[PDB]
Amino acid sequence: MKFLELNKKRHATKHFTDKLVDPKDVRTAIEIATLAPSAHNSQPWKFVVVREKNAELAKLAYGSNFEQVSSAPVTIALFTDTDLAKRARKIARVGGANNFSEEQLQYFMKNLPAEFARYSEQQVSDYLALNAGLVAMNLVLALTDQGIGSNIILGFDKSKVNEVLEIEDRFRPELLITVGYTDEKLEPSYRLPVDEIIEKR
Amino acid sequence: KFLELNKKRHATKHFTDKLVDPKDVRTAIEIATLAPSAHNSQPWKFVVVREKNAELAKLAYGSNFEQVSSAPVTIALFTDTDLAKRARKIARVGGANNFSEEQLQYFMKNLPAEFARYSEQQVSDYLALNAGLVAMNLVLALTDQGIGSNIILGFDKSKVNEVLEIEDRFRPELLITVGYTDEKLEPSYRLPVDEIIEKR
Ligand SMILES: Cc1cc2nc3c(=O)[nH]c(=O)nc-3n(C[C@H](O)[C@H](O)[C@H](O)COP(=O)(O)O)c2cc1C
Ligand SMILES: Cc1cc2nc3c(=O)[nH]c(=O)nc-3n(C[C@H](O)[C@H](O)[C@H](O)COP(=O)(O)O)c2cc1C
Repeated sequence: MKFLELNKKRHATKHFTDKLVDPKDVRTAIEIATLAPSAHNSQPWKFVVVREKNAELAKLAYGSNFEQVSSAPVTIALFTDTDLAKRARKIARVGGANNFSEEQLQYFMKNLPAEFARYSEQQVSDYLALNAGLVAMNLVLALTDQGIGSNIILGFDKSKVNEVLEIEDRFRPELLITVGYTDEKLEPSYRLPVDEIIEKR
Repeated sequence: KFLELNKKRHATKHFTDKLVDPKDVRTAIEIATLAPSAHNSQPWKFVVVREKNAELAKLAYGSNFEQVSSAPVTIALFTDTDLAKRARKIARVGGANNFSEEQLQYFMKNLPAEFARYSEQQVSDYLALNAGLVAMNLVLALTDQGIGSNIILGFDKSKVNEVLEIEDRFRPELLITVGYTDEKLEPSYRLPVDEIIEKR
């Protein structure tokens, strides 16, 4: 019904008008987006709202991503926390006894980190990438709900992003999300027929 | 009213006996896959488990065992580890009816070439992220239909293909239990927004 309607108006936006994007709207969209579930409720994410370093950042984008990042009034660099033990502890420290029982606090302070310590490098890397996908989706929908266009960009030079945006190396860049109002009518892109991608077991 | 939809999505762990209509599951999946994906590669497979649940449940760790046993449906979400094959599938199925000359060549030639250059980790991260995008959309789609869900990462990935009889080309990403909920759930904790935002 109404969620279908939201989805039909989300498009990959590549050309933006000059209309200003209100930081109150960006903050709201991000606050809705983080209601997203995450494995362990680890919420291992950091949103870097770029309004000043856009031209610099754009030099890291490949092909036509260069023009998208240069023009977009806002780009949100989505980072994930590669120190999953510190991320669990952060949740315990910030939430505290006002949000958590003693059992829950021990879990985030000690149990969970002990679990994370036994993850392979691929397990960690997949975990962060997956949780970034969950929240990135919620974010673009939240923007769309406010009438704001966006595009998720993976074609950029991840190795320079921390340096350019002055973010601790503990955080790795996952995605750039350009944010702005759209200067062109767009058509829905192709999706496989649903019965093509469903299996019954 | 997206804020409101989000506020009614919860991690649901105990379900009522109300049946889950296969039509609703199909519809939620159809909406979910409106999700964007990198390159529009849409590298997903949704395995709707209605008959093999008890056996699937043995692969799920700790408290997840009971969720997978109890849920009237679990959707096992797989990604396509053969991305060149996925690109060419899109081109085959979509065809001339959906794609221009240039678009067809992009999916049959250019895209598989790009995929060939990715490291093993890059490929793993690509499938994981795309799974997260669509899993989020599925879970909201279900919510919008009054249906509860929980995403489960705590399961034995090495045995899911054998148990569910799914070709090894596809790798299990997540189990998503689906059913109507039997308890008042309160929202779980989220960090204050100004704690997860930097300005640059
Ligand atoms: C990727 C992911 C993996 C999850 N894995 C499990 C799990 O294995 N066992 C479980 O009981 N819940 C699992 N969940 C549920 C989370 O604990 C839950 O979504 C989180 O605590 C946030 O609370 P909320 O969903 O009510 O907002 C998982 C959720 C996500 C998104
Ligand atoms: C994970 C992901 C990565 C993407 N990377 C790029 C990119 O590198 N460059 C670009 O121009 N668009 C990028 N996009 C846009 C995709 O091409 C687009 O989302 C996809 O074709 C689906 O189209 P739609 O969102 O309009 O439905 C990306 C989208 C996703 C979700």
